[PDB]
Amino acid sequence: EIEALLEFHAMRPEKLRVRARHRPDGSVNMGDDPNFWAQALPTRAMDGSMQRGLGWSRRTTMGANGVPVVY
Amino acid sequence: INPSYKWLDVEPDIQKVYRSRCMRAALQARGKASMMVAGNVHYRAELDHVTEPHWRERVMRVPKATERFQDPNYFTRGLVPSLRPLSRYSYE
Amino acid sequence: ELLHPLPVWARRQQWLKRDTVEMNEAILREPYYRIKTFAQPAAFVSPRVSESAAHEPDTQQSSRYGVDRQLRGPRRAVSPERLQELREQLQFVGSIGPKVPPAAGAGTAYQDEYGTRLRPRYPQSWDTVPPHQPSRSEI
Amino acid sequence: TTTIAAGPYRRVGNVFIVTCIDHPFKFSWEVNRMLRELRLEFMGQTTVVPDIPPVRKRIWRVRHVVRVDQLDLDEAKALIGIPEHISFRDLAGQIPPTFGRGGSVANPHMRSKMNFMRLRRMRLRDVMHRDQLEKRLLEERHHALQQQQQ
Amino acid sequence: FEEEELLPRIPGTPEQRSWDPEIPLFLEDVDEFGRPPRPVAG
Amino acid sequence: PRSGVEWHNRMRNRNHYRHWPWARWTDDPVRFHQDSVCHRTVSALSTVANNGAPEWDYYAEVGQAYETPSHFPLSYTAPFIYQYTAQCWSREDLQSYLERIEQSSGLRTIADAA
Amino acid sequence: LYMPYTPVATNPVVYFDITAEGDALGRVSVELFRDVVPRTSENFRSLCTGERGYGQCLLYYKGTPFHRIIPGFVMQGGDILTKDGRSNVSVFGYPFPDESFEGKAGKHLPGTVGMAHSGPNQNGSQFFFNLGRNEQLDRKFVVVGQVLGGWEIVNQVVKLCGSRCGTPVSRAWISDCGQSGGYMAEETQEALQGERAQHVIPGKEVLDLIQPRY
Amino acid sequence: MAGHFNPTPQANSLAATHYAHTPELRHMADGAAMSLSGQRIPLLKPTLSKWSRQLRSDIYDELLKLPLRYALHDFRTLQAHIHASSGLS
Amino acid sequence: GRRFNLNFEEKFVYFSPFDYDRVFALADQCLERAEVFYQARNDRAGVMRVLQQRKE
Amino acid sequence: PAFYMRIQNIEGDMFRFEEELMKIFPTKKIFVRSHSVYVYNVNLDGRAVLHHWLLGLGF
Amino acid sequence: YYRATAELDRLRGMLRGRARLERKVGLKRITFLMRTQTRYRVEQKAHWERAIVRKNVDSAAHEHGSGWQHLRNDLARQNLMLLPRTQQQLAQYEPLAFRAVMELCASRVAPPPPPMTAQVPEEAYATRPEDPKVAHPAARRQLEECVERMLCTGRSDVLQREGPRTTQAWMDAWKEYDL
Amino acid sequence: MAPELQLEYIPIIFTRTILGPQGGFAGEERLIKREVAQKYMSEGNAVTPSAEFHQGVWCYNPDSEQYDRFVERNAEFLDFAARKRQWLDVYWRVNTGYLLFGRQSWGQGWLLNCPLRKKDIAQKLWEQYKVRVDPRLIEFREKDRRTGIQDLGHNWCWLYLPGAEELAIDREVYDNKRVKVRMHIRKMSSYGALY
RNA sequence: AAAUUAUUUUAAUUAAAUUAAUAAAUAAUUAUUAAACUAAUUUUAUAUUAAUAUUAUGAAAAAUUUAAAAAUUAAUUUUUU
Repeated sequence: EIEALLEFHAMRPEKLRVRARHRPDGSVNMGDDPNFWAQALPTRAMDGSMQRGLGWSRRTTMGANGVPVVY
Repeated sequence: INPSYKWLDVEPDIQKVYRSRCMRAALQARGKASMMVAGNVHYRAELDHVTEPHWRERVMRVPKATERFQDPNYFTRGLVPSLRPLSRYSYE
Repeated sequence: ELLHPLPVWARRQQWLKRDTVEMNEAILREPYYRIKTFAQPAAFVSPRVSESAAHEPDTQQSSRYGVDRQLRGPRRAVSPERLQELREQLQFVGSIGPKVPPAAGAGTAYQDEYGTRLRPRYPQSWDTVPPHQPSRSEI
Repeated sequence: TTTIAAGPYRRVGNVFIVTCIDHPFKFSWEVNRMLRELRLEFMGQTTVVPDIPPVRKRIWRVRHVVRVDQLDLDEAKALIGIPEHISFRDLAGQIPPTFGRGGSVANPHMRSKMNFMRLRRMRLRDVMHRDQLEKRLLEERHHALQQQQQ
Repeated sequence: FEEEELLPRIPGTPEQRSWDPEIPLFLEDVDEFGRPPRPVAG
Repeated sequence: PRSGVEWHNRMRNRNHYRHWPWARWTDDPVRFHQDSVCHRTVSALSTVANNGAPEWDYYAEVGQAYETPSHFPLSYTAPFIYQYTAQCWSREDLQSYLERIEQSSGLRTIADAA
Repeated sequence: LYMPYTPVATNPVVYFDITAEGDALGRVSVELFRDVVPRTSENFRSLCTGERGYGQCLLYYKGTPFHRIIPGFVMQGGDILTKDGRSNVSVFGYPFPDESFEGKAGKHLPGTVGMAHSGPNQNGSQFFFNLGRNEQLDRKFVVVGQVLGGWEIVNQVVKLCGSRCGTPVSRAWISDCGQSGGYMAEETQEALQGERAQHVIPGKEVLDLIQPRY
Repeated sequence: MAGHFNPTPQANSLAATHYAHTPELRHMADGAAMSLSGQRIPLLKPTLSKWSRQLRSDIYDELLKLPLRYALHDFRTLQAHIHASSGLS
Repeated sequence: GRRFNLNFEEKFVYFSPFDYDRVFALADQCLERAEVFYQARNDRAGVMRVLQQRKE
Repeated sequence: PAFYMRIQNIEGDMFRFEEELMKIFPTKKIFVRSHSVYVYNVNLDGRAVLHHWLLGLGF
Repeated sequence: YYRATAELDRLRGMLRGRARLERKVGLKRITFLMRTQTRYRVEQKAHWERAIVRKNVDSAAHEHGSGWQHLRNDLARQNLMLLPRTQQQLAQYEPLAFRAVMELCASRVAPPPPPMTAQVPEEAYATRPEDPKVAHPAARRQLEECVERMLCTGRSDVLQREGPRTTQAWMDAWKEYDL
Repeated sequence: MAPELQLEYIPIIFTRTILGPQGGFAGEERLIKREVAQKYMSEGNAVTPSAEFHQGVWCYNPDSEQYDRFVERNAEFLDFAARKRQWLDVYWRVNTGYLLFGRQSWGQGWLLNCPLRKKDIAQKLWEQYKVRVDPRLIEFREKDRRTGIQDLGHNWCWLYLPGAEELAIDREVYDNKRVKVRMHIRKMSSYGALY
């Protein structure tokens, strides 16, 4: 946890602000919900269509430290 | 007591209920589940009464102002763990 | 608008309606199954309780005597042990999986003779219609 | 013979033959929903649904629309000439699962991409065929070459 | 379904059985109308 | 009553309730889908000991129709205990445990063991 | 009763938790001959750990019943879509063809799993645990592995639940499957750790005893 | 909140062997094995770009698994990314 | 096909030559049997001129 | 946000090329044209799958 | 909006006065008189036209003391299956044959039985001990019931013998190709 | 107990014999609504079940008009106050209830085209009120003995509650042997109407 | 306000809420283009979405509900190639 306190507190705020119309999961964050104005994981619109359709493994999703990326 | 006053319970474990529902609804499919379950909507009226048969009297009982404020010396002598004088209403 | 009365024939043919529904829900409260015995006949008369006004008894010129000809007749698979005596003879020709060829006397398999994609040249005609486009059954 | 018959007791289900006697377009959106789950839309349509429990409700809600008929399974194994020993969970284990209008996927697009790939696994079935001819000729062209030097 | 006992023994879906009073209640170890005719009927 | 547009946006997976039950089943906040039965045991012979521990009540919250009257012997609560402890002891193994209890101890009946 | 095999190092060792008649039998730890059939031994490995998610269906052996058991010959299972045993899919999305019969994969031995197929070049998910030396299955069905743990478990499933016609006399299925070693053993564990599960199936109080994810 | 004081049922015996019901948290949660598994920013694997040609093994299996004619080079020999002074560049 | 995202299987209408051509199927099957007759006879010069014939 | 790929610089028989994409993407609509090979519904992760293949093929 | 003029432009030749001369009134007339025919014809002509045919056969069944009320139901009793458009051809051009159908229904002759559903040949309940050379008892059951029916249809040259032709050797016509 | 959460109904031992549905009779224990019961414990018709009253209670006779009649509640009376309650619970349930319908009525005479059966009243008794009876007891009026109910709007018909003579039950119900079940036939189109 | 030019076709539907010195703007609908198969069941049955385009405030016969209504209003299933 101590390592996460820093990796979250040494991020320039702009890396946290709401940064795209589609939240990293795929929903469309409209206005009026102050909780969802914070987009920690950065979205990637043009990436990830191989997963969940071609039988590509969940092993590919994950990053180098093991935690999955979302698409 | 009064079916007009409701609470919202969130029980944190989602597997604790899912892995029972998937049974409770797999048992009652084979006709092997009993309908006197606590969670049955129409049984709760009788369920309480099988276990606590005089619960009406446990909430209807009016407390004398003596016992509602148990002897403050019993608090210094430590007999009663901590006096709560305002918590007087039985919300069951 | 509803001005002149419903003609009588309509009300009468609508009293047959509620007496259709009153005959559906008689079917939709039957037991989900029927505890039956192997040895006994299949349905010796054994209908539902539908002997309110029983008809078509004539055993011919009766609609059901293509079926109850065989139900009332003595049941051949007369025991659960007799079933395996009968169920151990049937094969499955096309099912997915492996087999044991020499189980027969001298038969030499077909699908390993004309390949898997080729089908026998069925004579196409009006009465005889064989399966068409066989390469669409592979899912 | 005045005796409860004695023997190993098999139980036989029932199979409902359902028809449609009233038009569907007069009824609600829920009653039309049940008829849809009985493969019934037009008047005079007819289907053969099982007597399993959640079908018994669907048929019940629309009793005023359909005309049911019940068949014990032995009274079905004879309606189509069937040997008594052959069950039905081996007869169905023979028909392919891709019968006419294979699946009912959640919307006519997902239908049209369930029929698409079905028309692809045909293309791939000939293409996995056409290279399996090459991969065997290639593995031989290797051995002809390899054993050439010996 | 009959193989995994999944077919219920009580005939008629839950909602249906509340609708029609001819499917008798499927009480087992009690009498339908409360107390049994303790009084001799005859 | 489920009126309102947001119930239209979230029953159907509309704009940002696009994966609406944001916590559906198949997530456990507590035990993260790993069985809580310690396999790291002092002696390898006794690793099979912890198998079959109750993770919750298993019996009351389900509400099965135990038609066993409370005066039966213990050996007639085995068909219930098993359905939650298979993968731990074969059914015919319980009937070796749920008999040594009846033989050795002074307990015989379901009412006694309660 | 005895069971030899061909022991190998650094291969996936995959286990089923076979259940029959509501009596959990145990755990049948297969090994997968990766060194010879790298394309097939992966398809099996992927369907036994729920790794590869949705293709045409829930690509996962957990729950699916042994639709075809023949006493003394084979113990077939799989057929993930329409579990009553008439389909064949791969994690790839199409029924791929068999790789090799050269050796160690074209020898159906009395303790060895082979990936059954409809037509020669159409391998899929349906396997079978060979129960005897079948010299007419050599060169045709590709051996994918071998049974390390619990031969008496499978030699029972064939007794209780097997009939000459092939269709089972009772119920039997795969109450659980997973990977217990080999290559990508832990690298699959990170693919399955966390709150939200990969696949959604009835609680393990159901699949284990009562019903086989029909 | 007031915590957990006014201690547990206040009974004692040799038996004392029937209860866990850790407060949910002290059961894989407050044994903080991996809850950051969901709440930690990912470190993405090598990314193929238009300019940066960083290969990845995780994708290369999804080709090495395929039933493809025209086989592919083995991964290690497909790598541009690994004795004067322990070998020069 | 004039549609793309619904009723679009009509752009990928495929009919296997093993259905709409029977003289081709046989020709593929004769040579396949000619592959196994040389497989037993061990005529590797022949199994090629079977395969290199069949693929063409 | 619905993407397609385009394989523009190929010569040879695209069909024996496109018949090797099908085995990769058994679910993406692939069309062949004179110069290119369009494969639909495949975004910048599919772009990454190709080059890990066009390197494996040795090009 | 396309009025199919060149499809009507030459067909005003059979309209009456003002319609033929001018065009925008000629079309308007015919593209209505045409637009009502093909609406009269789909939904209205039958349930009129098929009532002349019913009024004919009726009053031609009426001559023989029966009604349409009784004939329409006494035909389907005898499984006789003559569409009313045909009974009207018989009512007129073949009166005797029609009254033959009339006198049949009034007769108390047993109508034909409903067709029997398919039956289970009892050889399915024996297990042939599989010998290579002997046929299954259920095939030589089916065959004999398919060859006796092939000799049933049409006067042919096939082993032409009076009445019933030769069978017990017709079932074994494969040996005639044997060496 | 709180001023907000009050018992919606409370236990009560009746001393008098009240006619109304919430009413009881001599000596039975009943959970009647709180507001009603609270103006009984002041009125004297009822007393909360102290352990003393659970054996006997001095009920009331209109003869001398005072609380003299001692009605001791042994196990035998508790088999009498059950059958006498279970009886007049069917009474006060069908008499209080107003069982609705939805029917089709094409035509002018406001005539239900498929008129009602005594089957179709016991069916709407068990459906809505769960009152399970014999449809042989339901006597229709004179206007609807011929053709069934047959007409929209408010119809009523008599239900005969036979077994009320050994319960000593009169003057505490409006009619010892009958009860007016009160139909109503709310015509509806094929959308919501049956039959 | 009046018009807006090319038949033989090949996927369906209505909606009714925030606001208006009272309707060019928003939802919701419809539309164009495109999408991915999360437990629930039959071996049933399922138009769910994204992206853009969008000069709209009032729902037959019922079932009832406001109102002197003397209909309007709420209502909600229709709404023909």
